[PDB]
Amino acid sequence: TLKPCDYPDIKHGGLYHENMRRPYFPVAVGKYYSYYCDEHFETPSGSYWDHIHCTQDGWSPAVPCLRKCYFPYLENGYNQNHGRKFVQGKSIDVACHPGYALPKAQTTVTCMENGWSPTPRCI
Amino acid sequence: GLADALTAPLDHKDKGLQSLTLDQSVRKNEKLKLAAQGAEKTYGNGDSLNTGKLKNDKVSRFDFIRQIEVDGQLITLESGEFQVYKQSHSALTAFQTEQIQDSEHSGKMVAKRQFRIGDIAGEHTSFDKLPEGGRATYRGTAFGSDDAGGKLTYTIDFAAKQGNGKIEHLKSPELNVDLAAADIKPDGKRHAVISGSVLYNQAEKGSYSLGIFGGKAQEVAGSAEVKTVNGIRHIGLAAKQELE
Repeated sequence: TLKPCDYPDIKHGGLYHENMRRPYFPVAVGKYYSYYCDEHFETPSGSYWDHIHCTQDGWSPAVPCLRKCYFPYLENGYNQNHGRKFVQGKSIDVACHPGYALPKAQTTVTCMENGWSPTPRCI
Repeated sequence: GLADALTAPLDHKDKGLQSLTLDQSVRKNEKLKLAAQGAEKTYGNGDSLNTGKLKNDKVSRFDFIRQIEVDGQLITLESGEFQVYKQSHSALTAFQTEQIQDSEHSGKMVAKRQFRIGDIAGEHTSFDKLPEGGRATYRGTAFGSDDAGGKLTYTIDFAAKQGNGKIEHLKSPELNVDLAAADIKPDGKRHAVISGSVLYNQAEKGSYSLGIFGGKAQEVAGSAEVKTVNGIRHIGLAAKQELE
């Protein structure tokens, strides 16, 4: 018998019912457990919780929790993207009012694991 | 006694379980707003829910809104019904999601129905203070989405330190499963717990976990997560043995 999966270390999240489940690892292929993501991350299901599965090739999804960035209101810019949600890795062309721009000569902002880089502001 | 759990302060002559700590029901920096019967309160990770006011061996229902503070502004992430099942030494919470935040716009809510078990708490029976003998049978309730009519039967053999049981009468046929024989084990704090697999028509269809509660291991409370053709569904579990 094989039990390849050990307690899943979930970045930006965790398992539900840790205390009850932790003593039963390692686990066999096919087992799964409900998990949550921290504030601002979501599961591939669009919820902030889902289930993670033990496979031959490890825990799946491989990346259980991804960052979601809210695009902020732009004081002196065009607000087509105000209130929009963007996923980690997403890049944006900030459209600034005439006479205004991103600081220090930037042109785009990216949703990073820790949030917008750099901060979308206009001036 | 809903509006009352929300506003009344712990009264000490209240039937237990008296107090439930919201840990899995609310994340580090989010707010959970509960409402019912002309009352309303906000929690609070680590915050205490006054269950003393609620009826035993039944499901208490509240309206809920989950929020986060983004730039001095609260944004709704999820809403629906918050369910609470209360026993004497244990209690659990559940969420019936009716709405979640839109995937593309924070400020838009979308219809989505989901059910999950939140907190499982109470007066944990110490592993090291279990009886060494006997077979305690437990009877109680199993509840899933839209169905708090399920019946739970569970049996613990304290000599063999194993447990095994059954779920019946839930409207959803795929939820009426066997809780296979499983080993009692010590917690990280040495609380008696149980985790095993779930069987439906002899096939492995998920897992289940139970805490043991009460000075005399009077009770059991936990959850099952079952694979259906639609597919994975949660079942709240709460049973107690009969006293004298």
